[PDB]
Amino acid sequence: PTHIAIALKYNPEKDKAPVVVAKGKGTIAQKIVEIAENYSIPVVRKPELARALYPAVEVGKEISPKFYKAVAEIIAYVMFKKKKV
Amino acid sequence: PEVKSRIKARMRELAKSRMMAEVPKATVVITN
Repeated sequence: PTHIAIALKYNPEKDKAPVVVAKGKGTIAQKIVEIAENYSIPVVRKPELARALYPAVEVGKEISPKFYKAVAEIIAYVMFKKKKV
Repeated sequence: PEVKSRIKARMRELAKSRMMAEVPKATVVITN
Protein backbone atom coordinates (compact mmCIF):
# COMPACT_ATOMS: atom_id res chain seq x y z
CA PRO A 1 0.00 0.00 0.00
CA THR A 2 0.80 3.74 -0.19
CA HIS A 3 2.47 5.11 3.02
CA ILE A 4 2.88 8.56 4.56
CA ALA A 5 3.39 10.03 8.03
CA ILE A 6 4.12 13.36 9.81
CA ALA A 7 5.59 13.34 13.30
CA LEU A 8 4.92 16.33 15.61
CA LYS A 9 6.34 17.42 18.93
CA TYR A 10 4.39 19.90 21.00
CA ASN A 11 4.78 21.03 24.59
CA PRO A 12 2.01 23.35 25.98
CA GLU A 13 4.34 25.78 27.88
CA LYS A 14 7.41 25.89 25.51
CA ASP A 15 6.16 25.42 21.89
CA LYS A 16 3.82 28.10 20.54
CA ALA A 17 2.97 25.53 17.90
CA PRO A 18 3.80 21.91 16.82
CA VAL A 19 7.36 21.25 15.52
CA VAL A 20 7.61 18.71 12.68
CA VAL A 21 10.19 16.25 13.95
CA ALA A 22 9.90 13.80 11.04
CA LYS A 23 8.04 13.34 7.74
CA GLY A 24 7.95 10.03 5.76
CA LYS A 25 6.86 8.05 2.68
CA GLY A 26 7.05 4.28 2.12
CA THR A 27 9.31 2.45 4.58
CA ILE A 28 10.33 5.76 6.23
CA ALA A 29 6.70 6.46 7.13
CA GLN A 30 6.34 2.88 8.44
CA LYS A 31 9.49 3.38 10.55
CA ILE A 32 8.11 6.43 12.20
CA VAL A 33 4.84 4.72 13.01
CA GLU A 34 6.76 1.72 14.41
CA ILE A 35 9.12 3.65 16.63
CA ALA A 36 6.27 5.71 17.77
CA GLU A 37 4.00 2.88 18.49
CA ASN A 38 7.06 1.61 20.11
CA TYR A 39 7.18 4.65 22.37
CA SER A 40 3.38 4.63 22.93
CA ILE A 41 3.16 7.86 20.96
CA PRO A 42 -0.34 8.22 19.47
CA VAL A 43 -0.93 7.81 15.83
CA VAL A 44 -3.80 9.32 13.97
CA ARG A 45 -5.22 8.41 10.63
CA LYS A 46 -6.11 11.55 8.80
CA PRO A 47 -5.32 11.15 5.08
CA GLU A 48 -6.57 14.37 3.50
CA LEU A 49 -4.56 16.17 6.17
CA ALA A 50 -1.35 14.09 6.12
CA ARG A 51 -1.51 14.59 2.31
CA ALA A 52 -2.10 18.34 2.70
CA LEU A 53 0.53 18.68 5.42
CA TYR A 54 3.50 16.87 3.78
CA PRO A 55 4.85 19.20 1.05
CA ALA A 56 3.85 22.11 3.23
CA VAL A 57 6.35 21.85 6.05
CA GLU A 58 9.79 20.72 6.91
CA VAL A 59 11.75 18.92 9.59
CA GLY A 60 12.60 20.99 12.65
CA LYS A 61 10.36 23.91 11.80
CA GLU A 62 7.05 24.79 13.50
CA ILE A 63 3.96 24.40 11.44
CA SER A 64 2.38 27.29 9.63
CA PRO A 65 -0.17 29.39 11.54
CA LYS A 66 -2.53 28.18 8.84
CA PHE A 67 -2.47 24.63 10.05
CA TYR A 68 -3.29 25.59 13.59
CA LYS A 69 -6.87 24.69 12.74
CA ALA A 70 -6.67 20.96 12.03
CA VAL A 71 -3.60 20.08 14.10
CA ALA A 72 -5.01 21.54 17.29
CA GLU A 73 -8.22 19.60 16.68
CA ILE A 74 -6.14 16.44 16.54
CA ILE A 75 -3.95 17.15 19.54
CA ALA A 76 -7.25 17.71 21.22
CA TYR A 77 -8.71 14.39 20.24
CA VAL A 78 -5.58 12.64 21.21
CA MET A 79 -5.64 14.21 24.69
CA PHE A 80 -9.36 13.84 25.33
CA LYS A 81 -9.10 10.17 24.76
CA LYS A 82 -6.07 9.83 27.01
CA LYS A 83 -7.71 11.60 29.97
CA LYS A 84 -10.09 8.89 31.28
CA VAL A 85 -7.18 6.32 30.94
CA PRO B 1 29.14 12.60 -11.50
CA GLU B 2 29.96 9.55 -9.31
CA VAL B 3 31.36 11.38 -6.24
CA LYS B 4 29.04 14.34 -6.01
CA SER B 5 26.08 12.02 -6.12
CA ARG B 6 27.65 9.73 -3.61
CA ILE B 7 28.06 12.69 -1.29
CA LYS B 8 24.45 13.70 -1.84
CA ALA B 9 23.22 10.18 -1.21
CA ARG B 10 25.12 10.07 2.01
CA MET B 11 23.92 13.45 3.18
CA ARG B 12 20.37 12.19 2.46
CA GLU B 13 21.14 9.13 4.47
CA LEU B 14 22.54 11.09 7.42
CA ALA B 15 19.64 13.48 7.47
CA LYS B 16 17.39 10.42 7.85
CA SER B 17 19.20 8.84 10.78
CA ARG B 18 18.90 12.20 12.61
CA MET B 19 15.20 12.43 11.85
CA MET B 20 14.32 8.80 12.96
CA ALA B 21 16.20 9.29 16.17
CA GLU B 22 14.14 12.45 16.91
CA VAL B 23 10.86 10.48 16.63
CA PRO B 24 11.03 9.19 20.22
CA LYS B 25 10.42 12.79 21.11
CA ALA B 26 7.18 13.09 19.21
CA THR B 27 3.80 13.52 20.85
CA VAL B 28 1.63 12.79 17.74
CA VAL B 29 1.89 11.33 14.26
CA ILE B 30 -0.46 12.00 11.45
CA THR B 31 -0.87 9.11 9.02
CA ASN B 32 -2.69 8.49 5.72
